Parts: sequence; structure tokens; C-alpha cells
Amino acid sequence: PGRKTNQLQYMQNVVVKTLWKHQFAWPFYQPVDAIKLNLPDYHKIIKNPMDMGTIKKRLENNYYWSASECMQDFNTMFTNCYIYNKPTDDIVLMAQALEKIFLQKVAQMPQEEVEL
Amino acid sequence: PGRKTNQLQYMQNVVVKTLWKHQFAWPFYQPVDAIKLNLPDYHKIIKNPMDMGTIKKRLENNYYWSASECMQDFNTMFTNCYIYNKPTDDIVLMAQALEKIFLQKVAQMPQEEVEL
Repeated sequence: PGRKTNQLQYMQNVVVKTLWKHQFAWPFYQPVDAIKLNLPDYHKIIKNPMDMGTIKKRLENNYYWSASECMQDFNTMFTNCYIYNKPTDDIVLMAQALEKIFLQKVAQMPQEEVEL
Repeated sequence: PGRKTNQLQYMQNVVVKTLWKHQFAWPFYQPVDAIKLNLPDYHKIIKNPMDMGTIKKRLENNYYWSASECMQDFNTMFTNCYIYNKPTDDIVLMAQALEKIFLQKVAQMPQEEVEL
């Protein structure tokens, strides 16, 4: 049961918008294709895949009841990357840089969630 | 095997140093590994592989006799990428940007090659 809230509008028009523009965001635009990319254990490890394109479409179609759910999807996206990849891989550093911006934006979000 | 020349020193400390720091250079730091990257037709199509890491190592180990060899290795690297990939692939647009900077620095290289 979705919902439109001040916070979900902020997730869509500030958080996703800002991250999409970042030069490190492109590995996260689409779901990880483990066969195309030769990642044969990916779905054995990552059972809850998530990507920013999915998050964007979920916001655009009022999938979420609360911005907390959208923040959880972002956390799943980042942590899936942290788990699957090795602690020193470039993609982990890219994810960490995007998560830093994500947390900076979340900190400026309206702290009270109200339906529109 | 090789020697020091003013043009090779320029290739190392101007051309390669600049290109190595460029935002688009990272796909060219290492030989294309057609096994790890799942490129089963790469060596069918590309018979003379080259990459910037190999070029940089060759300069550091005084492998080259003349800068003409180093410039041709860059040409082979870039040309291979255009032969293998689609003109719409992002890697080809990255190669284009890098090749323009390469030719810019080449134009300002010392025009007469002397041994150092």
C-alpha cells in the first residue's frame, strides 16, 4: 500500500536525482546481470538484489509507504556491493563515495514524514 | 633492448603521466583478460593486444629504442578498442577522449629525437 509523502518526494527529487548525476553511479543504474558479467556466485550470495534504477521506478510509481522503506532499499544496494565484492575493489570505494553523499542528503531531509 | 631519448622521456613524464591520471584511463591500465572478462571472441579479432600499463612498464624498463615505438603502441591500443567494440560503447568514447589528449601532447613533443 503505497503513499506519497514529503520525505518520499525528497528521496525522488533530491536523493536519486543527485546520486544519478554522480560519475560513480553508473554501475548501479541497472540490476547486476551475473551471467553477462561473469559473476557465477552472485545470486548465491546476493539474494535481495537492488539497484538505483529499481529504486527510481519504485518512487515514480508510489511503491513505498514511507521513505524509510526507500532508505532500506538504498542500504541494500550499497551493502550488496560491500558484501559481494572484495574489501579493496574500486567498486566498493565508488559505493562508499555514493553512500557518503546519500547520507549527506538524508541528513537534510524533512525529519517529519507527512502524506501530501 | 632500448635506450633513453628526449622523446621517450617526454612520453613517460608528460604523455603517460597525464593519461594515467585521466578519469577515463582505467579500462586501459591492464591487458584485456578475455577469460576473466568473458570475451570469447577478443583474441579472434585482436591479434596485437596493447594496454597503457604495458606501455608504462616498457618506458620504465627502457624497453623502447625510439619514441616512434611508444606512439605506435598507443595507436595499436586505441585502434584495437575501436575494432573490437561498437561505436556506441562508452569504452570507445573514453578511448576517443584519451586519444585526443595523447595527440595534443604528441604535437608538443620535441621534434628531433636524441639519445640521453
